[PDB]
Amino acid sequence: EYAVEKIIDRRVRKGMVEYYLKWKGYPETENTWEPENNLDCQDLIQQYEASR
Amino acid sequence: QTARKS
Repeated sequence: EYAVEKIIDRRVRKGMVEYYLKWKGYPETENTWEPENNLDCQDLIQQYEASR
Repeated sequence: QTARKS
Protein backbone atom coordinates (compact mmCIF):
# COMPACT_ATOMS: atom_id res chain seq x y z
CA GLU A 1 0.00 0.00 0.00
CA TYR A 2 2.99 2.38 -0.21
CA ALA A 3 5.29 3.80 -2.84
CA VAL A 4 8.73 2.21 -2.94
CA GLU A 5 11.83 4.32 -3.44
CA LYS A 6 14.43 1.58 -3.94
CA ILE A 7 15.52 -1.93 -3.01
CA ILE A 8 18.41 -1.89 -0.62
CA ASP A 9 19.09 -5.61 -0.13
CA ARG A 10 17.72 -9.11 -0.63
CA ARG A 11 17.66 -12.28 1.43
CA VAL A 12 15.97 -15.64 1.73
CA ARG A 13 14.05 -16.28 4.99
CA LYS A 14 11.87 -19.29 5.65
CA GLY A 15 12.25 -20.23 1.95
CA MET A 16 10.90 -16.85 0.77
CA VAL A 17 12.83 -14.16 -1.10
CA GLU A 18 12.52 -10.88 0.85
CA TYR A 19 13.66 -7.41 -0.19
CA TYR A 20 14.74 -4.64 2.16
CA LEU A 21 12.88 -1.49 1.04
CA LYS A 22 13.30 2.26 1.40
CA TRP A 23 9.82 3.67 1.31
CA LYS A 24 9.24 6.90 -0.65
CA GLY A 25 8.88 9.93 1.62
CA TYR A 26 9.54 7.89 4.83
CA PRO A 27 12.76 7.93 6.91
CA GLU A 28 15.40 5.15 6.68
CA THR A 29 14.23 4.05 10.13
CA GLU A 30 11.03 2.87 8.39
CA ASN A 31 12.91 0.50 6.05
CA THR A 32 11.47 -3.01 6.17
CA TRP A 33 11.99 -6.47 4.77
CA GLU A 34 9.05 -7.55 2.66
CA PRO A 35 8.39 -10.82 0.92
CA GLU A 36 8.74 -10.60 -2.87
CA ASN A 37 5.01 -11.20 -3.40
CA ASN A 38 4.21 -7.98 -1.55
CA LEU A 39 5.98 -5.90 -4.27
CA ASP A 40 4.56 -4.44 -7.43
CA CYS A 41 7.90 -3.05 -8.62
CA GLN A 42 8.95 -5.06 -11.55
CA ASP A 43 11.31 -2.39 -12.81
CA LEU A 44 13.11 -2.06 -9.51
CA ILE A 45 13.38 -5.82 -8.98
CA GLN A 46 14.85 -6.33 -12.47
CA GLN A 47 17.21 -3.43 -12.04
CA TYR A 48 18.32 -4.77 -8.67
CA GLU A 49 18.62 -8.41 -9.84
CA ALA A 50 20.51 -7.43 -13.02
CA SER A 51 23.00 -5.07 -11.28
CA ARG A 52 23.68 -7.01 -8.03
CA GLN B 1 6.20 1.01 -8.04
CA THR B 2 4.52 0.04 -4.77
CA ALA B 3 4.51 -2.67 -2.14
CA ARG B 4 2.33 -4.01 0.64
CA LYS B 5 3.55 -3.50 4.16
CA SER B 6 3.51 -6.85 6.02
